[PDB]
Amino acid sequence: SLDSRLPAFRNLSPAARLDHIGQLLGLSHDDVSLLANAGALPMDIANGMIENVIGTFELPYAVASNFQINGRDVLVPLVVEEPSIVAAASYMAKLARANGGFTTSSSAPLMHAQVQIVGIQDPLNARLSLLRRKDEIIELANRKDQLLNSLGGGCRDIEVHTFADTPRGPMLVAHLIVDVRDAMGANTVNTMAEAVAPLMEAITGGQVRLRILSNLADLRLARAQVRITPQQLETAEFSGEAVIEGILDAYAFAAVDPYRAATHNKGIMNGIDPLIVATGNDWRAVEAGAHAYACRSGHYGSLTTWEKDNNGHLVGTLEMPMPVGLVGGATKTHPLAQLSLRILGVKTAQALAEIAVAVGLAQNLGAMRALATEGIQR
Amino acid sequence: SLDSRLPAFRNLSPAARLDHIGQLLGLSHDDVSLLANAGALPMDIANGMIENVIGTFELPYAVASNFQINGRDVLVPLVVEEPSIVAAASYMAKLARANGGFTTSSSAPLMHAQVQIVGIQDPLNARLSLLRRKDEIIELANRKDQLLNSLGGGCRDIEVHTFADTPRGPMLVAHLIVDVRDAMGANTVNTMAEAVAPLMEAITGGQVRLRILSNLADLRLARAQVRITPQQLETAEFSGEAVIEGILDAYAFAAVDPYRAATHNKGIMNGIDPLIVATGNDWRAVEAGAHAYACRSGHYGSLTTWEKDNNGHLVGTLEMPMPVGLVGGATKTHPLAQLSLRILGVKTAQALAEIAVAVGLAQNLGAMRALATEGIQRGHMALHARNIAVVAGARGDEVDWVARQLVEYHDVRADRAVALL
Ligand SMILES: CC(C)(COP(=O)(O)OP(=O)(O)OC[C@H]1O[C@@H](n2cnc3c(N)ncnc32)[C@H](O)[C@@H]1OP(=O)(O)O)[C@@H](O)C(=O)NCCC(=O)NCCS
Ligand SMILES: NC(=O)c1ccc[n+]([C@@H]2O[C@H](COP(=O)([O-])OP(=O)(O)OC[C@H]3O[C@@H](n4cnc5c(N)ncnc54)[C@H](O)[C@@H]3O)[C@@H](O)[C@H]2O)c1
Ligand SMILES: C[C@@](O)(CCO)CC(=O)[O-]
Ligand SMILES: C[C@@](O)(CCO)CC(=O)[O-]
Repeated sequence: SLDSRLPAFRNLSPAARLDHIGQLLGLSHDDVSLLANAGALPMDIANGMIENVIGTFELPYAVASNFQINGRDVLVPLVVEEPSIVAAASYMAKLARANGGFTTSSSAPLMHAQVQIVGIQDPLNARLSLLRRKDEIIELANRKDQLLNSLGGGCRDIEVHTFADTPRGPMLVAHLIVDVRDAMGANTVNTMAEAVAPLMEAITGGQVRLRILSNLADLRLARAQVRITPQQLETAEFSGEAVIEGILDAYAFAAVDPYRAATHNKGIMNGIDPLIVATGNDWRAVEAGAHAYACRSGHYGSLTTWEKDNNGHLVGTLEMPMPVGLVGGATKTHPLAQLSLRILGVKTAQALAEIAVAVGLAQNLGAMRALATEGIQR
Repeated sequence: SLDSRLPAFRNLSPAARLDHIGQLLGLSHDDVSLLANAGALPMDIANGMIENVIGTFELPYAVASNFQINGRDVLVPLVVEEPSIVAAASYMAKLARANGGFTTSSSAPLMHAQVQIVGIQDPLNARLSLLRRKDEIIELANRKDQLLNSLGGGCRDIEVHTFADTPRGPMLVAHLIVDVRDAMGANTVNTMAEAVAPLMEAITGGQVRLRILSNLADLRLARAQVRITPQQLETAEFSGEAVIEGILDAYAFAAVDPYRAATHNKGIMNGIDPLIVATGNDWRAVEAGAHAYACRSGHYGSLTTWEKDNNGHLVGTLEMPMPVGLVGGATKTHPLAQLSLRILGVKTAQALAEIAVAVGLAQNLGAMRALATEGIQRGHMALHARNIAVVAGARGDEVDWVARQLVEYHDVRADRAVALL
């Protein structure tokens, strides 16, 4: 029943904003006081989180309004230093509301862990010997996380890739494919990969080197859609139809020119990374998966798509890797990460991922709209 | 001058760490007070930085030790949530010190402003019309920012690219090449792009669309070098020669497989982004420039290089775009961004950019050395043992006792903190 529209929110005091947020969600007094006074992350907690700590560092904590995800209103916390991001997110979310809001979907929460093996005289043969015994390897990985498996996750499969031409000789690389449920999953699959490497070595006869997740998490994709009508985009100087054509022009620019794509995709992360930070997740992992995926073709291109549908409406998509957690890393440890998660209402990590790509799509739309409607000076 | 070794820093309390830092830099009591107390970012400043603000959000603020840049010791502040990063960077700086530390340099701080032109049937011809009048275009860009020119910057050149066959028809893109001095550059070059847009329209007869910086800042490069000897890399299990070979195996793996390079480059930005955050700079811009640069060849690869020199020593490089500012929005506004700059001692944006690539190179070395020896999990999971305790159902204050036990048994897993609980 949540209403995320938040009229005049942009003009209230932070206290009145905090007040209003707590009314809508039924936030407890303990929850509200986490943001009412500075220092919600005690030094006892901060000193255990990273090394050589001498203090804490604040960034603003904001809430984007209007977002609606498969028909459900959602409030979006965001932590960033740069102006205009929150406004643009909120305004595009407001336009998206009229045409159904954002529509999202996602894959299962699957992470790859790589096991690199050098020194094999017959790596292509060894690959088949490895695959043939994958159940044994899968069983071995799952012994190290009885908890994960009890919750419906765990190692599901193995794939093997080979690299014949390398300055350091031929390389075999096994991928454990692991359902990590509500975790982002890095430590989980790293333990699994370290655990299975000796059996793998025994089968293939090489020497194991790296045992490590891949951040190109292309089995953990999240998807968002948005639709905008010409009427919604009409400005003083341009018809709504001309604005749509200009947005498509800017999109094709990003699609052919990496100099533009880098900036175009930067605007997307302007919307995603602040949500990642606000929920205590690793934003370097999200950035690396985002940009590596944008050039999987060998050409660094745009993560979003923008089209005109058969009705003349502007339709955008965002599909990308989105590894995030509700548990693990620092997401349980930072009190405000827990509060961010309560504000969002998410019950699985994949639901958080779908919100992330919705916000990234909205940020890109706001960026391109502003750039396309800016008249030429004279 | 300054000594960045910080003996026993890892085991001092945050307050005693801060006192030692204060002593070393001659910080004032007011300066030290900004980290000895919560809320250095006042709400009225936070509320004016971004929209819909309802509070602030803290991340830990740390200092990495041992770093040395071109013979000078430097203290490096870092803001991040993930354990092991700061320790690995300090460790690798420690090793680098024995062989001269990090050697760095950087190019002039040049950014591209893009001006996209559509609506012409002759973009190839129009490109030559622009190049013919480039001095008139550069001169008009430079009256728009006369202060910047007195500071030693400004528009130096233009280049012009064509994409004559795109789905939306032909398309011409002019790049202004702008020296932005000590700014990241976005607003400087964006203004200049707007200024030249009607003149380019008149020259080409097309319609200008986007006027915007590029974050693929490949004319704003920073460079770091490091050297490590085999004796420094020996462990009880492994010869230092074997570790160096294992590191080269790891590097060749990143060079051929994008599934590996993504993670490899991620480990570099574990080092760089927290320094960007600590100085109030835009970390999305640095990430976009970094990863897009890693694919410029048409294959997504490693930002660092690792080799064995003729003495058998491990030598590493990092050259990448590094657009950062000492001025510009959050950097002057956030009191702790100003303190970070004071701790760093940097006098130009390029000095800061060179520290960033030194840290990123050190970070990448730290991950690879762990990966090529005992595995990432041993040292990292030990420092992660409190989060594993909290996750497995501790929190409260039994966090210290089960995290202690997890580290004694060298088995930091949720399964183990559960059964210990
Ligand atoms: C984490 C790691 C530093 C543990 O150190 P170790 O192997 O047990 O070695 P040592 O205890 O001898 O420490 C050597 C140096 O590392 C640094 N260091 C190690 N642990 C540290 C800690 N808790 N805090 C601060 N600095 C630390 C120090 O500079 C130390 O020097 P010192 O002898 O003056 O104290 C090491 O395993 C590593 O570098 N792992 C890679 C971690 C990584 O890459 N993380 C990215 C995120 S996974
Ligand atoms: N290159 C990288 O991205 C990289 C590499 C190494 C480490 N890391 C770090 O790893 C950390 C995240 O690792 P993680 O996600 O495995 O967290 P974690 O290791 O802290 O916790 C994962 C464990 O939580 C348990 N768990 C409890 N409830 C669960 C639930 N509902 N769903 C799934 N698991 C549950 C599981 O037993 C799991 O093994 C981040 O701090 C990240 O920065 C990242
Ligand atoms: C405006 C933009 O550069 C974000 C600025 O931080 C994104 C874009 O150009 O698409
Ligand atoms: C350890 C690493 O994954 C960073 C962890 O955040 C980097 C790497 O694999 O090189």
